Amino acid sequence: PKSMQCKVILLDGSEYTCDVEKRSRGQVLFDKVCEHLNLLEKDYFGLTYRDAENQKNWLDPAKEIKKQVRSGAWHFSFNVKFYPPDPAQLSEDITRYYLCLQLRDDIVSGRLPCSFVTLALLGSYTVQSELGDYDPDECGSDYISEFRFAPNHTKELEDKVIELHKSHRGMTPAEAEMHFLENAKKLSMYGVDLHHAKDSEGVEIMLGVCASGLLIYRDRLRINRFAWPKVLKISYKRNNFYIKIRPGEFEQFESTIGFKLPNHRAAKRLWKVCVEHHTFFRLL
Ligand SMILES: CC1(C)CN(c2ncccc2F)C[C@@H]1O
Repeated sequence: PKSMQCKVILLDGSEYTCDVEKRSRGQVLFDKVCEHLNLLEKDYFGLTYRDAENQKNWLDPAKEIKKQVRSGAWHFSFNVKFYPPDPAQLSEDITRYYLCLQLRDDIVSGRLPCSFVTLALLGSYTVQSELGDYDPDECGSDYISEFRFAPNHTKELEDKVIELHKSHRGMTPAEAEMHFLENAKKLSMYGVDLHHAKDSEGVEIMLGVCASGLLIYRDRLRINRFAWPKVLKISYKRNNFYIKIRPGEFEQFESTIGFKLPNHRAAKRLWKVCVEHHTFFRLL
């Protein structure tokens, strides 16, 4: 029974290696990674892989791995797929811990924009969880942490992390991680998956997929929002993605809204993540 070597980048930046039978479904690999991580609340998470042009796709746990990675290497990342709108309602601390690791990379990568003060507050809770109580011995007036906190580190930001870290004396790691999450969950781009597109007039927009629905960011005009319960059908055709905005009160007809994506694969990818979010965030 022939087995393929899998390499998975974990949210701590380390590499997990395992083997699965070459005809394995994505769930087989995901179960092995989640067991390695002691993760029970697995529904929020998934595996990604970089495609024949370094774009990230979700590995579908119900489909053969080989029919997804196709000609590419069996190399994956472990990631949050569905960002819980209220992380305090997760059953296990270790789930919150992995969500913190994902958010820390969302912040350093700049996918999750963050004010100076929130960068320093989030950083202060991470230091508290990892190192425990502030120690002056591990920090002179010239201290720079090993912790990556932000897309662009400054001495001012390092100083503000230390100032806030001093305020958290006696805080336990689960407690610090919950405070991290209480702040992060409020950020306007928390759990927003952004996709480049054009409106029906060729004007560049971003479409954001998240728990609360689909976001249109036209930038120069406004930000339109479609709560999932106002969305009846999602579809793609060629390079186009369409959303049927259910007819409101006393309106005769449903309404359909169309977008142009970079290529057909980018339309299919946006359709699949919307369908998955619609399903997941209907069951809350
Ligand atoms: C500053 C934003 C929130 C908006 N945005 C846009 N990018 C290109 C075209 C149009 C846009 F709206 C990037 C980011 O998501």
